[PDB]
Amino acid sequence: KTSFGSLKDEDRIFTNLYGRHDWRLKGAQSRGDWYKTKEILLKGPDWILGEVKTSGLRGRGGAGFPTGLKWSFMNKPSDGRPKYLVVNADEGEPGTCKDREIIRHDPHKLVEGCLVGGRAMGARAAYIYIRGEFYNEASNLQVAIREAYEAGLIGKNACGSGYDFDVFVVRGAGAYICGEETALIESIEGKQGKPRLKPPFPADVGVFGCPTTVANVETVAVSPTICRRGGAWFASFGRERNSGTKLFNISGHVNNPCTVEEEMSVPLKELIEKHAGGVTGGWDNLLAVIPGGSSTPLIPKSVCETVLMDFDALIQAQTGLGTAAVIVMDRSTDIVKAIARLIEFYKHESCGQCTPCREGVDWMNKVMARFVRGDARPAEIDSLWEISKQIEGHTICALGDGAAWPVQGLIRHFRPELEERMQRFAQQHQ
Amino acid sequence: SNLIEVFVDGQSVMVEPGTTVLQACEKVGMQIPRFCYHERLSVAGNCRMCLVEIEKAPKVVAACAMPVMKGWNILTNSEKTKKAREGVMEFLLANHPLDCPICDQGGECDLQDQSMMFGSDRSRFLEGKRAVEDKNIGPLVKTIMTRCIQCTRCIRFASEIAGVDDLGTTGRGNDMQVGTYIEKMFMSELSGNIIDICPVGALTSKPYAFTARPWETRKTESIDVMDAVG
Amino acid sequence: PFDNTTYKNLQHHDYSTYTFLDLNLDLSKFRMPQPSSGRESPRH
Amino acid sequence: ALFVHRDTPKNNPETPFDFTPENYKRIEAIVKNYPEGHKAAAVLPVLDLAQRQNGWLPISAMNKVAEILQVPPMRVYEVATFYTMYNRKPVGKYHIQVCTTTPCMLRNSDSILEAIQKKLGIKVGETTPDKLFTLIEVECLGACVNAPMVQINDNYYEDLTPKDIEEIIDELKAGKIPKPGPRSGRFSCEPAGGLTSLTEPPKGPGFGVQAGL
Ligand SMILES: NC(=O)C1=CN([C@@H]2O[C@H](COP(=O)(O)OP(=O)(O)OC[C@H]3O[C@@H](n4cnc5c(N)ncnc54)[C@H](O)[C@@H]3O)[C@@H](O)[C@H]2O)C=CC1
Ligand SMILES: Cc1cc2nc3c(=O)[nH]c(=O)nc-3n(C[C@H](O)[C@H](O)[C@H](O)COP(=O)(O)O)c2cc1C
Ligand code: SF4
Ligand code: SF4
Ligand code: SF4
Ligand code: FES
Ligand code: FES
Ligand SMILES: [K+]
Repeated sequence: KTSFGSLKDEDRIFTNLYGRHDWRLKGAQSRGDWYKTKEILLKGPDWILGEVKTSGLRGRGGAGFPTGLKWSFMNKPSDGRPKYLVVNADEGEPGTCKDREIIRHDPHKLVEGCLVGGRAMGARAAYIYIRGEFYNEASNLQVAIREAYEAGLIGKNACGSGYDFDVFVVRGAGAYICGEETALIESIEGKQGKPRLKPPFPADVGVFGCPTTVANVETVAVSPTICRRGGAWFASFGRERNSGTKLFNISGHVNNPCTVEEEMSVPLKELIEKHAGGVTGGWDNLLAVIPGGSSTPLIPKSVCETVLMDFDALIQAQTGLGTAAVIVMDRSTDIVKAIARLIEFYKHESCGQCTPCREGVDWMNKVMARFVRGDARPAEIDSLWEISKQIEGHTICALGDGAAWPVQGLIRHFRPELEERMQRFAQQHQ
Repeated sequence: SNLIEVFVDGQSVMVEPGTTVLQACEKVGMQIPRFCYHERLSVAGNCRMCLVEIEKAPKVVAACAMPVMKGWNILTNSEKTKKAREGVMEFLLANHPLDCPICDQGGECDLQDQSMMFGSDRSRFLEGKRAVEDKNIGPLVKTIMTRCIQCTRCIRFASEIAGVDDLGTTGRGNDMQVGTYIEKMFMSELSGNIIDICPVGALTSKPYAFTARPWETRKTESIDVMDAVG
Repeated sequence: PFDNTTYKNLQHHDYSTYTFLDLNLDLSKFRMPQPSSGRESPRH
Repeated sequence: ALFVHRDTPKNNPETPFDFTPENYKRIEAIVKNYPEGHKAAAVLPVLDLAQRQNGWLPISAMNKVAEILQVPPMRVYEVATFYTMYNRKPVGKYHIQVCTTTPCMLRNSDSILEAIQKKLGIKVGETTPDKLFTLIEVECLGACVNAPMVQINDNYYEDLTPKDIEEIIDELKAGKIPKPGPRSGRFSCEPAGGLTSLTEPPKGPGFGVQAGL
């Protein structure tokens, strides 16, 4: 199979994504949820891990780490401490709104994924860390958890399998840095949401010092479907090491901004022109696309023609898949102002613990503000490139890389526009 | 023996398990620069000055917190270690105030010394610096928080040794500040050691203020007789 | 009857300020006892 | 926007504050959600509950949280100052937050911001003289495909136009709470031009199950 896309409705994991059916237990149970869960819980942890790692599922958070190895890191005998599965439902990355849909419309899929994942690695409980702004989504999740508890699906003797498992929901307080896994762990513990240093990895020391595995909502909600349908069915879609389906949020200067599930190796042009109704003013009006939210470098129109939205082909286009959040900017957009707003967002959302991000991101914010005004010189463009290279790779967490990358992409693909801006400011203001 | 073998600049050294990169480099006489690491405090790892390069590894690691495994080669004077040191020094000196003649840490400042030794020689900062509101924590310690580098030795000392838990960090991003958030006097029996462990002139001795300079003082090693500890 | 022309997530229009908290308080009976670290607090 | 506290008659440590008994039971449930020996992990939800009861956080809820959780007050001060959802100043009854991040900026959110500004007669960061509205500008809120959008307290108002946000403000001034949803033709996140996916009925239980399970 060389061409990918045009996924049928029978192969979609996230049915009732748009909320057109019942989100409660009665409607979810008629859609295949909570079916034969006792069999998966009784087939052992290693069988679940083998089913996960045969499908080749990679982490949907944005790092793209393989899920089977990451989950099997906690398949070790316990030393008296409990083990915890922690679900990252923060979703603070701009352009990304898939986890809100998953929580709001399919909560029982998330609960079943929590139970199956906790059985796969011997977790004592589950801690769902939802965004603090998602009050209604958190209340819907609490209602569904109550319905699952009252039906005997979780709790003491969960699903009649002899396994004890609790699901908890913890609400955040409005911090984008708390989406980082170690910062999430620190925020659950009642501290400031500042990330830790690795090693120790969360499988060794995590929440409360216990072994902990932090997993995304999307990579958890698909696990019962993986164990039920099979790993080969999930691996039948996408390329090598890019298996399965993916939720895309198409937004920006597009006709129909929407969230839609699609095959992993779908072309970007086909995805945009099919699901979102095309960009405004036709395909020739496209100017730039950010494929993975604000943490990924942007690509111009000449690259989006022949690119595929998986991990490897987007890596080879010197960008990343990210969270599969496609932000589209047409020719009526100031690209410098958009990237400056992104850097301003990164300056506002930065924990300030470690030196290079804390100083340098504000430095880049000031430099890009002067770039938007045009009050600079090309020597400052090369200086900003060097500063971005100095920030990246020298920080505790990956927010510094996520703030360095968009500037590098903007410089690399739109240096003539910036130079024209500063030269017209110099010739107008003097 | 449980000792493992590592290499510092190609020189073999036997280290105990649990040893950090910094202590292994200290075992052969190399002192990696630090701003937040203290040997009598917990490891924070936020100043990022100790970023050293391990060979056959495409990422610099924080030497104050990274444990060494066997077969590792540490390059303390390679090109990218020096590049990381220069970048971190530039970021530290980006927002620092130009207060060296009017500051008591001059001549004994760690920031001055390992900016001269490991940093660059000029500034590319073409913006305006920040200013932080000063605080009052007692008649003993003079506080000028514009000079603070957010090294968080304050909180680690006051929580792990003095056991007071009055100092902390309030804010986020570049607006993050070190303080008590209220008009509280940090009055303990071990308060001047926060003057001692501050690497910059942010916390100074108020009785000693504006009196001498460190290069002109003659040092005599003696014994305290104020109590029976000796 | 298959209906996909209506929005079935209309329950959140009647949620109050305390709904999450009373949901947690009612859920508190089903939950299992928590593990203990042996001391009241790390500062103890 | 100051991260230091100065004593005022309105905000002093002697300002009266205490939880209601039902809130004490809720605090007990929150504490029971956590392992023993780690009672300090409940600093965030109890502080949020105090803000929900009071509407803002003076320095009497912080000390009360430190007292009922046996944690130092400095840690509660750090928690309150780090996160942006906690209000250390008294905001109005309706706290309007307008997202101006780039995916919302591309869909003309500044038009919504100036519409609110000329409807209320204030600017960003200010409060109406009758203490009913507060207008601030925030980062992304996880509704980027429904841009432009605002958040009023717990509710999300999405796909807004200047006329729609003016209608929301006028209805809020009358005392009636609007429906927290997109004001366009779509319901939650579907494409406006019909359903391009999930148009079939779901297959149901036992569909595609592998053998041996
Ligand atoms: N989803 C979102 O909202 C956002 C996603 N991102 C993306 O997230 C990524 C950065 O996130 P991180 O988790 O910090 O980076 P990633 O490099 O570290 O790590 C992913 C996971 O693999 C584990 N891991 C990796 N190597 C390991 C090893 N040798 N031993 C044990 N565990 C190991 C880590 O513990 C972590 O849980 C980037 O790709 C960025 O684009 C960035 C911003 C927002
Ligand atoms: C600044 C920052 C913010 C992040 N925010 C989120 C987030 O909101 N949701 C998420 O799932 N992962 C987020 N991540 C990625 C996590 O660190 C981690 O990779 C993820 O929670 C779990 O990865 P997985 O997809 O393999 O399970 C963030 C990372 C960083 C550096
Ligand atoms: S890179 Fe920024 S957000 Fe991440 S740990 Fe450092 S200061 Fe915090
Ligand atoms: S603390 Fe050091 S670098 Fe800063 S003003 Fe004083 S002597 Fe100069
Ligand atoms: S005042 Fe000094 S010791 Fe305290 S955090 Fe700042 S630099 Fe470190
Ligand atoms: S000495 Fe290691 S990061 Fe500061
Ligand atoms: S960018 Fe505005 S909700 Fe995400
Ligand atoms: K000092």
